[PDB]
Amino acid sequence: MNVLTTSSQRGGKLFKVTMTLSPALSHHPWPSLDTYEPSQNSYSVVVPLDRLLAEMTYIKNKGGRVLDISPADLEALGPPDISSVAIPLKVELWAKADVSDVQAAIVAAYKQIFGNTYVLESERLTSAESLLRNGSISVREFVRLLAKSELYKERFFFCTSNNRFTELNFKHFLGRAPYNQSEIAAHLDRYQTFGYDAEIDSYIDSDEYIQAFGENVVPYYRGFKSQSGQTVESFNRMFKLYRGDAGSDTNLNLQGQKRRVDPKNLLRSGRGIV
Amino acid sequence: MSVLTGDNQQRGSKLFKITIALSPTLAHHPWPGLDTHEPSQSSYSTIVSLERLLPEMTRIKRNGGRILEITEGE
Amino acid sequence: MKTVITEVIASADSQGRFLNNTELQAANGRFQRATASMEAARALTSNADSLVKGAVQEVYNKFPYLTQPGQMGYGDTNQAKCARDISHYLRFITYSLVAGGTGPLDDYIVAGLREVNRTFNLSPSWYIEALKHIKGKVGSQLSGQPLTEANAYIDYCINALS
Amino acid sequence: MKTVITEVIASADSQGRFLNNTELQAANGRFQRATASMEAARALTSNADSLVKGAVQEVYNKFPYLTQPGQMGYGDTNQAKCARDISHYLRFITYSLVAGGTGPLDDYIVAGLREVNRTFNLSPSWYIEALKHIKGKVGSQLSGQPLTEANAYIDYCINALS
Amino acid sequence: MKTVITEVIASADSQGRFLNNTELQAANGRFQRATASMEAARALTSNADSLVKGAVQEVYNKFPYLTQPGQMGYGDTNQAKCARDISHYLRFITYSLVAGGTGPLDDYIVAGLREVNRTFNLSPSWYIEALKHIKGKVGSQLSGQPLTEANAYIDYCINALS
Amino acid sequence: MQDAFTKAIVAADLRGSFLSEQELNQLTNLVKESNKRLDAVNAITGNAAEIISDAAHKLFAEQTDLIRPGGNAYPNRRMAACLRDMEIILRYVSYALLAGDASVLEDRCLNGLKETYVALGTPTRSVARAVQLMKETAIGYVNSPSGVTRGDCSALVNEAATYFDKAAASIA
Amino acid sequence: MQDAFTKAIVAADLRGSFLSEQELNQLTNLVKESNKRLDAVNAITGNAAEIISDAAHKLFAEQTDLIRPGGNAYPNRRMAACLRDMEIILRYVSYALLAGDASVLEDRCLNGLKETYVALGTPTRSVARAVQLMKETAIGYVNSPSGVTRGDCSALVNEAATYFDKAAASIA
Amino acid sequence: MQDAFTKAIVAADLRGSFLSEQELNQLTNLVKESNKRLDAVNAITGNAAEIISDAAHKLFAEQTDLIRPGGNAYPNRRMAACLRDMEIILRYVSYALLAGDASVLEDRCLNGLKETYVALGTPTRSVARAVQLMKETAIGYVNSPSGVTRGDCSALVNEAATYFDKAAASIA
Amino acid sequence: IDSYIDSDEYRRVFGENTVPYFRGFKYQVGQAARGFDQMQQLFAGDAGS
Amino acid sequence: QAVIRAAYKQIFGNTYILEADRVVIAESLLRNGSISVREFVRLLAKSDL
Ligand SMILES: CCC1=C(C)/C(=C/C2=NC(=C\c3[nH]c(/C=C4\NC(=O)[C@H](C)[C@H]4CC)c(C)c3CCC(=O)O)/C(CCC(=O)O)=C2C)NC1=O
Ligand SMILES: CCC1=C(C)/C(=C/C2=NC(=C\c3[nH]c(/C=C4\NC(=O)[C@H](C)[C@H]4CC)c(C)c3CCC(=O)O)/C(CCC(=O)O)=C2C)NC1=O
Ligand SMILES: CCC1=C(C)/C(=C/C2=NC(=C\c3[nH]c(/C=C4\NC(=O)[C@H](C)[C@H]4CC)c(C)c3CCC(=O)O)/C(CCC(=O)O)=C2C)NC1=O
Ligand SMILES: CCC1=C(C)/C(=C/C2=NC(=C\c3[nH]c(/C=C4\NC(=O)[C@H](C)[C@H]4CC)c(C)c3CCC(=O)O)/C(CCC(=O)O)=C2C)NC1=O
Ligand SMILES: CCC1=C(C)/C(=C/C2=NC(=C\c3[nH]c(/C=C4\NC(=O)[C@H](C)[C@H]4CC)c(C)c3CCC(=O)O)/C(CCC(=O)O)=C2C)NC1=O
Ligand SMILES: CCC1=C(C)/C(=C/C2=NC(=C\c3[nH]c(/C=C4\NC(=O)[C@H](C)[C@H]4CC)c(C)c3CCC(=O)O)/C(CCC(=O)O)=C2C)NC1=O
Ligand SMILES: CCC1=C(C)/C(=C/C2=NC(=C\c3[nH]c(/C=C4\NC(=O)[C@H](C)[C@H]4CC)c(C)c3CCC(=O)O)/C(CCC(=O)O)=C2C)NC1=O
Ligand SMILES: CCC1=C(C)/C(=C/C2=NC(=C\c3[nH]c(/C=C4\NC(=O)[C@H](C)[C@H]4CC)c(C)c3CCC(=O)O)/C(CCC(=O)O)=C2C)NC1=O
Ligand SMILES: CCC1=C(C)/C(=C/C2=NC(=C\c3[nH]c(/C=C4\NC(=O)[C@H](C)[C@H]4CC)c(C)c3CCC(=O)O)/C(CCC(=O)O)=C2C)NC1=O
Ligand SMILES: CCC1=C(C)/C(=C/C2=NC(=C\c3[nH]c(/C=C4\NC(=O)[C@H](C)[C@H]4CC)c(C)c3CCC(=O)O)/C(CCC(=O)O)=C2C)NC1=O
Ligand SMILES: CCC1=C(C)/C(=C/C2=NC(=C\c3[nH]c(/C=C4\NC(=O)[C@H](C)[C@H]4CC)c(C)c3CCC(=O)O)/C(CCC(=O)O)=C2C)NC1=O
Ligand SMILES: CCC1=C(C)/C(=C/C2=NC(=C\c3[nH]c(/C=C4\NC(=O)[C@H](C)[C@H]4CC)c(C)c3CCC(=O)O)/C(CCC(=O)O)=C2C)NC1=O
Ligand SMILES: CCC1=C(C)/C(=C/C2=NC(=C\c3[nH]c(/C=C4\NC(=O)[C@H](C)[C@H]4CC)c(C)c3CCC(=O)O)/C(CCC(=O)O)=C2C)NC1=O
Repeated sequence: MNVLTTSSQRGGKLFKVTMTLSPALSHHPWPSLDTYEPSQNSYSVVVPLDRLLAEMTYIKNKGGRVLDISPADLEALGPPDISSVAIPLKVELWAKADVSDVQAAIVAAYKQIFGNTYVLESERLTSAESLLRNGSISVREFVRLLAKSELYKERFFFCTSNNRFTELNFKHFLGRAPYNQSEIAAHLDRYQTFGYDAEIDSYIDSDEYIQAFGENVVPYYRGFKSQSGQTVESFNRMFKLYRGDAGSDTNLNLQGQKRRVDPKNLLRSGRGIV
Repeated sequence: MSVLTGDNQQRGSKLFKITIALSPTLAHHPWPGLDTHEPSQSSYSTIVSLERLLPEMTRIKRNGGRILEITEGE
Repeated sequence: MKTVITEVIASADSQGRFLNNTELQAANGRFQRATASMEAARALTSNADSLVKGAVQEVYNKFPYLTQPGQMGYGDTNQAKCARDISHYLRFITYSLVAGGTGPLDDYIVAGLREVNRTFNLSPSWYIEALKHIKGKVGSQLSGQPLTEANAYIDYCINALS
Repeated sequence: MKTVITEVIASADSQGRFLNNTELQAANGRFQRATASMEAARALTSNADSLVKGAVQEVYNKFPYLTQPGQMGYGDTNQAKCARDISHYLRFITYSLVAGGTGPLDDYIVAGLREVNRTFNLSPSWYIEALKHIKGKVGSQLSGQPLTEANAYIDYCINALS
Repeated sequence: MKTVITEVIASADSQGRFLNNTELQAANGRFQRATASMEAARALTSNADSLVKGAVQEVYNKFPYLTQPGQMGYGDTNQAKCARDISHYLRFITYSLVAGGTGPLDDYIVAGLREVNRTFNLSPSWYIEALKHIKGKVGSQLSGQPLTEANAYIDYCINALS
Repeated sequence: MQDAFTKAIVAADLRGSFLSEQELNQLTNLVKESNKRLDAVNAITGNAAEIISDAAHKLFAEQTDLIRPGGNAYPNRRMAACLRDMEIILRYVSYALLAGDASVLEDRCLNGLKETYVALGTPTRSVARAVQLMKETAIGYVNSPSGVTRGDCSALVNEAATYFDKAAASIA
Repeated sequence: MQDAFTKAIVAADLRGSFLSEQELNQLTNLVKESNKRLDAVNAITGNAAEIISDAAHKLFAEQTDLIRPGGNAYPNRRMAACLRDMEIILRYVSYALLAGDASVLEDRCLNGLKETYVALGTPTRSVARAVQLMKETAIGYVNSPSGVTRGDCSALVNEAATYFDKAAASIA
Repeated sequence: MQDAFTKAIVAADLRGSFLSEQELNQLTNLVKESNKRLDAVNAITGNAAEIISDAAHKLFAEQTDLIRPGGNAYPNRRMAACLRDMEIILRYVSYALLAGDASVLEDRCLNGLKETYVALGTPTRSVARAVQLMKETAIGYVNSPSGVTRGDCSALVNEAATYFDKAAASIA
Repeated sequence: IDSYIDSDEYRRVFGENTVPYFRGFKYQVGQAARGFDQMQQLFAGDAGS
Repeated sequence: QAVIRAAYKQIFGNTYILEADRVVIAESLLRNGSISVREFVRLLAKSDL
């Protein structure tokens, strides 16, 4: 039932389903009380298209809750290829820029900071780019400017929860997944009492940020490689965070901007207080 | 020119132009060799808002570069 | 979608803050302004048919050559897709009027405009001239603050195309 | 300094954009609202003297112990600096009323408030109680939208202190 | 300025690395290909002007309304600035030929092209048609790898304008 | 983000149509009641702290387990997080109330929230209750304020309730 | 950032005073003329592209050296930068005009600008002239628009001019 | 990233061996046909815009639903996204064609792409078709260009097709 | 065939993890009286197949 | 093995299922764990044997 092979038999579109079952579907044949196996708390099964409506109806009745439906063939092509991003290409802006040296930087900051969503030409931050070109600001300075912009506020903040925002923030600004439940919490409390702007500053003035990017380096991916003071399970979070080269942050998804890192998963790396 | 243009998108209130002798506080080249920064970044003029003035200075000194000047931005 | 209401809410949210007197004053502007906006909207709505045919023709009268064979104002399909496109613009103008902001125009016509027009060999000049004409005729369907509103949004499209 | 006008301009600038109908609608709110705001401002302005003495006393009546020997409501200098401080609050309330936003309050009283109060052993409770009292009396100096405005800003200070 | 030489050096520098056999092999390509490039360059150099007058006229012959009064192919100054502009393009094509890359085109004509053309009401179609014509005639001035080079860069400009 | 007008516009566009005279007048009515709406949003803003505080006092009065060791509003750090969440939800409910549409609430607050709490071990039923108490008090304030012109705000009180009820349902 | 009210407030505060009846009525008058002000800002927004374009055509008509090789508006990259700066300055002038105060213009645009241009080799006198041309055309539009109620806008036309003149003076 | 040589090398290394005389001459042949390969890549680069444009015109000629409201290439924003994706895929196909290996196409473009589109609601069958049209026109250009020496490019036309066909298969 | 497996009676008793077994010889709630003798014809004894 | 040996006897009516005819894929899925006993059955019932 778990992770599948194949798609169809006569022909179908197999969908794999996931639920949470009562002892009504599955119980042991024991002398007392009806219980399902504790590890099949959420169970998944792959069903071809016709049997599918009948299965969902049954599951819902006897008590289960469907958690997901997704085609099997989507889910057979693995996990993302990460070769492009295991070790990236760094882009850095020099002291006397060359006229297109600076062109390189802007295109990359865009891609990285905005998480590969398209920024259309009406959309670009032109006045701010003027500034970088003249040297009035530096690459880190410019990077902070994009984050406080409406375009950044609008595709990533306004329409999703704070859990999601912060998780995106780590990906964009720091290039790495969020290590702890404390990190999520520490941030949510800051936004709540100092506002959005103070909270944005907190990733860009951090010691972690400063070491790796310094000030003239565009933030680049770095979570597919071992880092310091990183729990070990933050390397699996990175797969959940980045879905491949053609994937992007996208707020235009049918289901909306949502999570990607399970809250349960974060707790595995440690729980304390505050 | 780092001759600040406008308010340099800092918004806020007053603008202070602060110059520091930064070491590799910032700007270590991504290169394999020894955490240097370009030679012409010995003094780093930078314009910050009054609200962000104190935090920045604290992390400049904390990372070792020393402030060399300070003037109100205008 | 940019409206006075969404803008003030966005600005509050991003500072983690309840709406305050600054933001509610702003909203009152949008609500006080609705009457003029919505009068413009109703007039543009019922005249749509003729506003569109008027502007379509004016594109051919100002660019005579478009209607010769081998050209992009020739044959049923080009001339059909043109009427449609001006109709899209008037539609979003009415939406922007009703919505209290440029959002509908920004999201459905401005975002991507040039890339599309450039791939399809569509000159902005036509569209500006369609809109200049629509602006001429809307001078006598409306007046006062409804006209100012209609104008605001027509001009907004013309600047988007220059 | 946060006003409806500065907010919409900030939002335009940051997108490299001329002010559009969304932003001008917003501004109209602030201008339409000025009459009620400024009536509240004039009433709070001329009653300032007594509003301040009323609230100062109420801090001592609600915290009786403050007025003995060895306490922070004792001696000319404490009681003087108190009147002054409430006067600062009423002053910025009138400014926020006149300005069309919380800016004056945010920049001159809210930014830094807790750090200062904590270093100087000033309890917010006093200040909340000063403001609760000022709110009680302003119930009969104003009514309608001027009262709502006065309230908006008094309450804004009370939330800043909680 | 993008050439094979600058590209390999840029790639070495950015990895903090001496030039190695990969990078020197690359450079040999650029040097081996100089003869064909520079033959194209000399032929395009000596047979030059008439290409501009030919293309300028063709813009008016294809867009007749152009050479009529009130239009942008009328009067000495428009027609003068046109010849000049095509001459700029051919000039940068020769530079790109001689330089071993698109750099001169990227830095002096492509960067900013659309913004400029849009502010000044210059249609890319003219320029594409100027270049399509130049491409037709360069078919009989060159052949083999010099023609391929000339073509590479003419086509590069046409794609920059679409 | 949507407001009540923007919602109309999206549905119209999906038909390929200018707004129906039906939809036009529904929106004319929203403009008609907008002063009342502003007072209703103002009622919440002007008493935000007390609404949260009073909800809180009462939540822990009922559920004294949350403030024992082992409980999800113990020690100070957790209580501050719980007080903060009460504020966040009250905030997005007020935004929805200015907007005439729940979307900002659903998209930037409620989406994923239940699964967050379950991951954290935060008892969702207690959070739902804290939201029910905020509703009671918030509406209290919407209905009985300082020198507002007398009239009928029940339509708006209902709509505010559905935003509180959305949040509760979404979380429990 | 300041607007005309905020400016009043800052000066009052430096006295330790509630606003003078003097200052109150100066601000009452600004509210009195605010519809005209909105039309004036709208005049600029509604013709921004043409104002820049027309200023531009005329700047290069006068100074044909800028568009020769060696000139600061040559090649396309530099012309686009020059067109962009014309827009930036027109933009901050319109902001000042909505605000009734020059500060946003001086603080975000004019501060350091001259020294930038000198560092770049950009001829400041030509930039000053481009600003003078934008002024002529912008005011043209403020004075002769689409079906605005007839009245006297000279006070506002002056004030707009001083913002254009500030920029010119600051840059030349 | 792999090219056709790099691929050989990886397979050799997995044997622990110097390249087989078999593999050596396969690669000698790739060098033999490399001028043709350069012309083939050049054919695509030199007509990229038209290849995308012509594919596009034809895609929407066939599928007039995409350009209706409700359709995935409506309004301008979505059409621009669709036009861009056409360019992105044509770009990675040209890279594969210079390389003599599909890997850059599969790793940087095709990996995850189908699941992206399904998440977005983008009709994959329409995207597959747009890719089939790009193939027709691209190969058209590879086969009939400006004064290239006459010879047989069918081997390269096939290989280009398989890259177009990989993309189509991967997406549909 | 689907109907037997996918039915209330089969599912209620054999769950998703038990394997089917003879229950004809014991009273099952709801069976008709003749279930018992009828089952004997069907069953031939352990060798019987 | 218990489930698999058992299932066959129970569902094939105790007819000798010889080594040459096991349904090779029914069981594979059951071991790799994708399917239940209940869908293991539904896959034997529609088999040729
Ligand atoms: C593999 C062997 C195996 C284990 C270990 C097992 C655990 C298990 N415990 C369950 C429920 C349960 N378990 C408990 C246990 C407790 N409640 C408390 O408050 C106490 C802290 C604790 C007793 C010490 C309760 C109350 C439920 C029912 C939960 C509910 O339905 O609300 C269920 C859900 C199915 C059912 O209710 O029968 C499973 C699968 N199932 C298994 O097959
Ligand atoms: C705060 C708002 C703001 C302003 C005002 C601003 C001005 C500004 N203008 C610049 C360049 C420029 N500005 C111009 C302008 C002109 N050239 C001429 O010949 C004319 C006289 C004039 C047009 C009227 C040109 C040509 C450059 C490019 C100079 C170069 O790179 O060689 C630069 C360098 C960075 C860049 O090229 O993007 C800045 C910072 N930047 C800003 O962020
Ligand atoms: C999008 C807006 C937004 C919401 C709604 C939000 C909820 C949220 N609540 C959290 C924690 C929390 N939430 C609570 C809330 C409660 N505890 C109780 O017992 C009560 C039932 C309830 C208060 C009524 C507590 C105690 C925690 C801390 C859990 C822990 O760390 O152990 C966290 C983890 C991060 C952190 O602790 O800062 C998130 C993301 N975050 C957001 O950004
Ligand atoms: C753009 C390319 C580039 C250059 C050229 C460069 C030079 C450079 N040399 C430096 C230090 C240094 N350079 C030397 C070099 C010498 N000491 C001697 O006695 C000899 C005379 C000489 C060797 C021949 C030493 C000893 C230091 C360290 C000084 C110190 O920290 O005390 C530093 C300070 C940052 C650091 O220590 O990493 C820079 C930026 N940095 C660059 O990024
Ligand atoms: C490295 C450790 C460190 C120090 C020492 C530091 C000092 C410092 N004090 C500042 C401001 C300040 N400092 C004071 C201090 C005083 N005002 C008075 O009248 C008194 C005489 C005096 C208190 C005894 C005031 C009032 C300001 C704000 C000035 C303003 O914004 O107008 C600022 C500007 C940034 C900000 O306001 O946060 C810095 C950087 N910053 C640091 O990071
Ligand atoms: C939601 C907002 C929206 C807009 C504004 C829009 C414009 C638009 N116009 C198009 C085509 C077109 N547009 C025209 C326009 C004209 N032809 C003439 O006779 C006149 C000269 C002119 C009208 C003034 C023509 C002829 C085409 C067909 C282009 C082609 O496919 O060759 C297309 C290509 C898809 C298609 O063929 O329909 C788009 C996307 N699409 C949108 O979704
Ligand atoms: C270094 C590379 C470079 C290029 C390519 C360039 C193009 C360019 N063409 C311009 C104008 C122009 N371009 C033309 C073009 C034409 N008129 C016709 O008769 C034909 C239709 C067409 C030729 C095909 C016209 C008429 C103008 C005058 C536009 C105006 O000012 O109204 C201008 C405005 C400044 C000026 O008036 O000279 C630029 C910058 N400038 C550069 O620096
Ligand atoms: C600063 C932002 C802003 C606010 C807050 C605002 C409020 C406002 N509320 C009003 C009316 C009112 N407001 C209410 C509200 C209520 N009636 C009740 O009995 C309930 C307790 C309460 C329910 C919410 C009623 C009944 C009216 C009179 C009817 C109406 O005008 O719709 C009016 C019309 C003038 C008047 O009759 O007083 C204004 C201007 N205007 C603004 O620009
Ligand atoms: C959407 C933002 C917004 C705008 C733009 C706005 C404009 C606006 N302009 C007005 C008046 C006016 N506007 C002008 C403006 C002018 N008179 C001239 O002759 C000059 C050409 C021009 C100089 C700027 C004049 C003279 C009046 C009438 C007098 C007055 O009401 O002050 C009025 C009062 C109603 C009327 O008399 O028409 C409004 C509402 N209101 C708004 O809410
Ligand atoms: C690695 C290289 C790469 C690829 C291939 C890529 C695909 C890609 N296409 C996207 C959207 C899109 N793609 C299309 C494409 C189409 N619409 C149609 O109806 C047609 C069938 C088709 C054009 C042929 C559309 C319309 C969207 C926008 C969907 C939306 O936001 O609603 C998005 C979401 C982000 C965004 O909108 O910018 C990604 C990541 N992104 C990448 O980085
Ligand atoms: C700047 C990068 C670069 C390119 C593009 C390049 C092309 C190039 N193509 C060549 C040959 C050729 N190219 C083709 C190509 C074709 N024949 C056809 O009929 C088809 C339409 C087309 C299929 C792709 C053929 C048939 C030859 C002659 C045979 C050969 O040399 O392999 C030659 C050998 C000289 C010659 O015979 O002309 C060169 C140098 N060299 C380079 O350095
Ligand atoms: C359709 C409803 C229904 C009925 C009526 C029913 C009767 C029934 N009674 C049975 C056994 C039995 N019935 C009895 C009953 C008795 N023993 C005595 O001495 C008394 C005279 C009498 C009680 C009054 C006993 C002792 C057995 C077990 C016989 C054995 O296994 O040795 C069995 C064999 C299966 C089993 O043991 O569960 C059936 C099917 N089953 C059904 O499904
Ligand atoms: C409970 C344990 C058990 C036994 C004992 C058993 C016997 C048994 N033997 C069978 C067949 C058979 N048995 C034989 C045996 C023989 N043929 C000869 O000529 C010899 C005399 C003899 C071997 C010594 C043959 C040939 C068949 C197949 C008959 C046929 O299909 O034509 C069958 C029919 C099902 C099948 O073919 O698998 C059963 C049930 N089944 C069981 O489950």
